[PDB]
Amino acid sequence: RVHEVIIFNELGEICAAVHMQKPQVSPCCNTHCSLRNVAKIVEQIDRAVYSIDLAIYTFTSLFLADSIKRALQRGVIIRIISDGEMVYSKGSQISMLAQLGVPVRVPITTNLMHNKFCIIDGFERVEEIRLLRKLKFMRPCYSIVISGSVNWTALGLGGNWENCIITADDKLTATFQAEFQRMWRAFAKT
Amino acid sequence: RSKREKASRVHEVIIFNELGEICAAVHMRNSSMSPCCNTHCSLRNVAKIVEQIDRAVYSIDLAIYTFTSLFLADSIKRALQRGVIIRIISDGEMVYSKGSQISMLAQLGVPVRVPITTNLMHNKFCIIDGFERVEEIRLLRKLKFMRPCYSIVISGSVNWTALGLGGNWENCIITADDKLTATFQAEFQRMWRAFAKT
Ligand SMILES: [Zn+2]
Ligand SMILES: [Zn+2]
Repeated sequence: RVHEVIIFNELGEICAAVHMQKPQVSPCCNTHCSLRNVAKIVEQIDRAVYSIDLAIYTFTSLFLADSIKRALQRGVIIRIISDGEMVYSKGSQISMLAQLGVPVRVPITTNLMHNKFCIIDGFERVEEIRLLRKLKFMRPCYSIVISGSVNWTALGLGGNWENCIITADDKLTATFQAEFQRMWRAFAKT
Repeated sequence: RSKREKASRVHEVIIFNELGEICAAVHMRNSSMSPCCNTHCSLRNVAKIVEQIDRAVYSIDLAIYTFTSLFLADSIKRALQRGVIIRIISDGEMVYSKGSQISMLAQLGVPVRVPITTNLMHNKFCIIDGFERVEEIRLLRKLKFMRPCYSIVISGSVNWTALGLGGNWENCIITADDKLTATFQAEFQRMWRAFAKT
């Protein structure tokens, strides 16, 4: 199953001349290709069956916003937790997603919501959806978490030294999903 | 049963949140004469991080955006005194900040490298006794063996901040997972060679 660290660094665009539903990333020889890194994140979103719970500090990426928009159109249930200062700042894709009907919650606080992760089809959350829809069987799926230092922004995805882990590890995915459920109930609706 | 032993090694997510200090009074009462029942105890979270640093045998390679915590800096100094080789990669701007402990550690002889760019060095990971690094040290010291050790990586959104700059929602993973520790150690090695002193 999936289990790798995505590394962003200064070599991320040395293959720019080659690259010159998104992104569409033609093959290159650059191990550190930033476009490939973004594509790997999008691919996990493209694979979401039932739920995506996203806790993020800043989110401006068109490619990533588009992948979430497609998940909505497939019937995936999306919830977003963010920082109240950034959540509707200029360029925030969270504004756009809220307009489409995605629920958003933020803490009332002077501190920063800097806990950045996305849990796809978390077991606990898929089970909750199963109950709320009164179903007995679900289509096959498995939990995936994406988490690390990176924000879904121009600098985060196309400039900074950053990393994120993508993993199906049962213990990690379960812990992140649990903290999302806890934050969801504790935070303020927008 | 050897594999069970490996599986019992650290592999968990440390989460800081708004409940990190709800147990403050419990600790104070303890102190007047610590354990508490708070799952989210910020003091326990910090202890768990320092526990890994205190176990370092040979190397600590730290790639960090901002480092203002005195408590964590002291754990690094203790490791230095045990003979651990410490290296620091940081952000080119934040390394100049007043609260930064990097300057202090530099004065103790810790080498520091930063990128020469505008963009942020926004990694926040620490590799302890990384296989590729400990083997490098063995070879450089022309030794035929090393003491027992195993790799641990600490990484996430957590910055090593002074209490006065804390209270955020943040996480970090602490794991001995072979694939994860190897990948982080490899990027540290690469950045070390790529970057510049001061
Ligand atoms: Zn490329
Ligand atoms: Zn406590």
